[PDB]
Amino acid sequence: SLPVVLIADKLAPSTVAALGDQVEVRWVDGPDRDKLLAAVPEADALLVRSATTVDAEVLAAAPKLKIVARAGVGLDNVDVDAATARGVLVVNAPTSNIHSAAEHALALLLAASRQIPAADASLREHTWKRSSFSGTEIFGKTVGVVGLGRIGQLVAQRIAAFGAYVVAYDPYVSPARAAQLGIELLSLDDLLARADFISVHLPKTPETAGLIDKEALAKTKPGVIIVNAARGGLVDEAALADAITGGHVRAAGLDVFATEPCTDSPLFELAQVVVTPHLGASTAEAQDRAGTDVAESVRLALAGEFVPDAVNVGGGVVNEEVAPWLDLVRKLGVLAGVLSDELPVSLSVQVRGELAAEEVEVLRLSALRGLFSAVIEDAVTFVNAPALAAERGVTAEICKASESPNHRSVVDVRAVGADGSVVTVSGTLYGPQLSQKIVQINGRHFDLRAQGINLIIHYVDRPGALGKIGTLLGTAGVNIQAAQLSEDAEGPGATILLRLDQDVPDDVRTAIAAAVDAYKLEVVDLS
Amino acid sequence: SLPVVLIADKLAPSTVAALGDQVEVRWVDGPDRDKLLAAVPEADALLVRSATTVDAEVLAAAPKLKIVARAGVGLDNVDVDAATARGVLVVNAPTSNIHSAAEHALALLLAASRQIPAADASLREHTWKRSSFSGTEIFGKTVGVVGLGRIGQLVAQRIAAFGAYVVAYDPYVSPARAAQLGIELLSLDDLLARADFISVHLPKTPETAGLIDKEALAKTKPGVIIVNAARGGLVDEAALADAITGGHVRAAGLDVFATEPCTDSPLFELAQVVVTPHLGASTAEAQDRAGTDVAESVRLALAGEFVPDAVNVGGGVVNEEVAPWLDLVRKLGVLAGVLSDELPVSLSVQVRGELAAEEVEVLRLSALRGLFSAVIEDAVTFVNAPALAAERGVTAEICKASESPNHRSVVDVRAVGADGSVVTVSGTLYGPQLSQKIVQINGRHFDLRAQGINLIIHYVDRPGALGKIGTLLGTAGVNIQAAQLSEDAEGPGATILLRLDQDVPDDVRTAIAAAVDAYKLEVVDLS
Amino acid sequence: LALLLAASRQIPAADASLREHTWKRSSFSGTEIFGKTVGVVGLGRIGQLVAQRIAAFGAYVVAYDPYVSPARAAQLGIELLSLDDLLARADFISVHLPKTPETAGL
Amino acid sequence: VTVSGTLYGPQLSQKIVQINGRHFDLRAQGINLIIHYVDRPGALGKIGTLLGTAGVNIQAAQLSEDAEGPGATILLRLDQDVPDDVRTAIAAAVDAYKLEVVDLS
Repeated sequence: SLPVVLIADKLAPSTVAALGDQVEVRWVDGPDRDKLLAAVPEADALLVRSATTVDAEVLAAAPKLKIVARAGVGLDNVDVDAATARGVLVVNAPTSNIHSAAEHALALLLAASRQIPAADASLREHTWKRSSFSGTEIFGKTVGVVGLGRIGQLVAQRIAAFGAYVVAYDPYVSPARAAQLGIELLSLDDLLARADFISVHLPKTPETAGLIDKEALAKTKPGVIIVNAARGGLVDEAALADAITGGHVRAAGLDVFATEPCTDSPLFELAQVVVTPHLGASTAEAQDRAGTDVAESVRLALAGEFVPDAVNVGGGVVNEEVAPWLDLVRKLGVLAGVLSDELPVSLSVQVRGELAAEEVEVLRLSALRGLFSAVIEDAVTFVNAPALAAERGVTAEICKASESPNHRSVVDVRAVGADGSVVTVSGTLYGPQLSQKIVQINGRHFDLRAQGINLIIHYVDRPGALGKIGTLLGTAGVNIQAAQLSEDAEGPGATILLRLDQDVPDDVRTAIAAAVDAYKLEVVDLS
Repeated sequence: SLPVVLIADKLAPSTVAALGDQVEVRWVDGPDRDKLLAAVPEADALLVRSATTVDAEVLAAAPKLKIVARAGVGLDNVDVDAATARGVLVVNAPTSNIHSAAEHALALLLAASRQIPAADASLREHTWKRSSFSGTEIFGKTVGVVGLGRIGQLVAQRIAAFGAYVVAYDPYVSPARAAQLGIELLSLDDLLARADFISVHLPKTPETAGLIDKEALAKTKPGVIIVNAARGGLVDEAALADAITGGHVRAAGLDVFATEPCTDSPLFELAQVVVTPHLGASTAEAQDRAGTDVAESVRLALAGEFVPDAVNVGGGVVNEEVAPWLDLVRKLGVLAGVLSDELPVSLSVQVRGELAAEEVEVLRLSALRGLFSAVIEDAVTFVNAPALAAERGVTAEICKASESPNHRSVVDVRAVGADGSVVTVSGTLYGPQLSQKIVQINGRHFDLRAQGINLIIHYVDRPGALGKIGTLLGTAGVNIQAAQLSEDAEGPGATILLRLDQDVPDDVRTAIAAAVDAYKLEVVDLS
Repeated sequence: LALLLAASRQIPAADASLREHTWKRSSFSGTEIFGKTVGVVGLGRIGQLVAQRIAAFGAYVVAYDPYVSPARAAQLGIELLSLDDLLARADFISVHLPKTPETAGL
Repeated sequence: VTVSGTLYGPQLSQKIVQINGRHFDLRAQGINLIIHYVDRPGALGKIGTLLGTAGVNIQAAQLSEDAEGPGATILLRLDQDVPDDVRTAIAAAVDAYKLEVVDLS
């Protein structure tokens, strides 16, 4: 009895030939709800593009669904939580648009530097205004790449062949990886100061949103050309218009908008700003690749094989014993990354005690997901480790030990720095509810909920420090839910971790740092 | 017509079952020269242990030989040069003895700490001298591992479960790799000062020979127990005896001797020194593994597949266009390693110009072989990259570019540091003789033979520096064959590289460093 | 552990042959521990410590001690067995004071 | 006498790359001292010492050994000219077959 693969959006049979001859492939008009709901009961797999919405209704109606595959990068049209909730593997095609997007960033940079649209318009109005235009030459210039994921990397490679010097800002690429690319890693401030061109290649996360605001725009070089074909809003639209109009930034190119569909932007009134309706992946080659990618993911998944491009966890993929640990270990990765001075070159995950008897490779992926959350979009839960290692230069391993010193099971995440220094964070689960607990940081033991807004301070001025901190926080109106503090075993230092009911305003953070003479002050949300 | 695999030493059919049913396996008495020479003409592969000598005579007599496989680690009984000379792949079983050797190091450490042989002897002489003995407890002690290759790593893992703290000396393991192992990397001087136990796990290279001499022995902790089951002579035998007799080192264990067979060592007159006749790999399990390893290498090799455990280059393995580049690129790796402040985390090999059209992956291996020469034994030419990466923490990649700026072909080796700093060295070949030339170091261009003893100096005091250096060298009687020197483009520094006809005595090196205020002074042999 | 290794690699005999200035290398053949199954008879504290040191050699550990905490045993990496099953499966055996002294047998 | 040059890189920098079968890569600019002499221990030392003693700074230098012979050949780019008497002393100090100074601006 051949497995049924239901295609609910416009993917050609040829596009999806990677599926074997071992499946029955059917098509449905996905956007038509009645049709979809009638066709899906029999489906073992469902492929979709962007037009079909794979909500809970669809899922409830598909009792033998094993995979939802989105032929694209976004997951807006799929409820991944509901799919995980029902043991359905969700997959996308995460690298299918990279060349088309890189090429479009370059397209936009050149189109802005040489005013292609306006010039084309003048000739289109049957006049010859050659004398009016003045372009900007790329050769010899410095180009700032803000975000060095896959696409930012391709843009740097292409722009470098124009004879431009490439610098980048990305706290999430190792220095050795950047050096292998022949790219100079910079603070954002230094990139701003130095760059004649800026191309943004960040994901949208609240760490990222409106990164380049007016404050940032004012630090750039006069004459900068700035391109964003990444995510709407990374560059503050109104601040750009201001800077464009004022003359300070010569030109810009945008493919994405704070909200789209966008038809009313003031930027649309500015000639020196080239704009395209989110076309970065609007390419036959990218749409075909999205399809052949996802056709292979669906093959592997039906072959009981391992699915690299998986986005979540669904099925036998993970035991009931292990499953609750995924989220805890993700939080340990977040924590180890925050407590680290810079990006670790690797994570060692040690699994000890009873849990060590389980199959726990997924825990290695959780740690990495946590470490990299600032550059990962929420829907995704799994990330491709080999790709992460090759793209960003960071690896993870798992080690097991039969014995856990205190709790019946503990997981330790060791974040190791290029200089051989190590940051260690541990958690357990226990109890009828399996509450997640952080139980160690760097040789100090305690028992704190792995949840909420946590403030962590390493500091040097000790006496009355508890009072100073709690008094500043409480004057700011901030509740302190739980706390852990200890004076360092060796040295003048001390450390404290507090769970708060809200974030800490910057001025008050500055006040606290000043009050106890902090060398490290961080606020991390563990929810 | 089934391929013939000739076994010339004592390997059982079962040991070699990894060979398919697609081969004819025959046996011969290898040590019997007449038999061997009569049997080998028909052989496609030859497996050997240690008793058969595979010299040029054997090779000349075996016209269709494709592989010589040594079931073991050593290659003393095989002329690898002659085999390469005739296009014969040589293979060993490089990891077959690691567990037996680690276990034997531990065996020797315990046997020495608790005086097992002497005690066993007293009971063997039918007396009870319990009151006479006094052992040393490992728990809580610091153990110094000198050399952190595979075996030193296993010893550290086993000794750590005894509750010992582990430190190591190895300039050829990254700090991040050591930190992943939970091992503290130390200067040799600091290891000496700190260690209650010392286990040596170096290869024999002239970088290594007699490493632990009297000077070193005198820096150790009073009461040290020292074990060498690595290579004869790493610990100076007479200096040990002195230190043992004098009482400063309490006990030692040795499995290997400056020259063996060894029957007359003074150490044999010392009870507090446990000795074994090179037994580290004398185990059925290790001999069986050596065989099953090598049986698989021979399978892969006959299957036209890739042979990880290859020791040299033989056959189609490498084009005639590429072949001469192997040795040059090895020398670039040596050079990039010497010019580096510490071990690079990776090597980027850039191949540019005409050579870029060739298949050049082997060049990546050459670079690594060069970088690691101080811990690689001469016979080996190829090393296993994946194993090197996992064991020591260093990787290599190849990049091609159509264009070479000046020479028709150039290879650049970029040694990248964990901090993102980069050392670059380039060479070409050209001419009827294809002479090997070093043509660039860190953005400075020149044309110097890649051969002989080269002295390299980075220094800060510039005027008359050429005179100072050449005068010191020539007063020492040292001829200067060739030279390259330039004042840094930016900064107070300058650099010079000289080819000399001999090494530079330490005092004179000290004098030169002092004379020009050097910050880096190195002497490397590129022959 | 010292004795187990000395018996495995015939250390005392090997050392003696050198002391009488002979090179008897070809006379010796040891037993590798890695991957082997080690039986611990009795799990008083010293036995437990032995199990742990042994496991680091990559050996599987089984033990006989019907009064030890099963949970402690599993934390030590130990598979608990009847003595019959231990004798059947063991490549190495180390005998130890049991958890319940001294009704240990022979 | 044979002299060879090439141009390469983004600036197209002019390089002297050969004199009489010996290879170099030196900018075709400034004052350059060329010496062909008898390699003895001490020889490069004496050249350097005399130049330094005279206050003549060396910007770059490259020496190569002859393919077959007692000789060696060096090119030094200098920050100023070398007085006659100093050229003579240099020549004597090393039994030079040839010693010349050329402005390559």
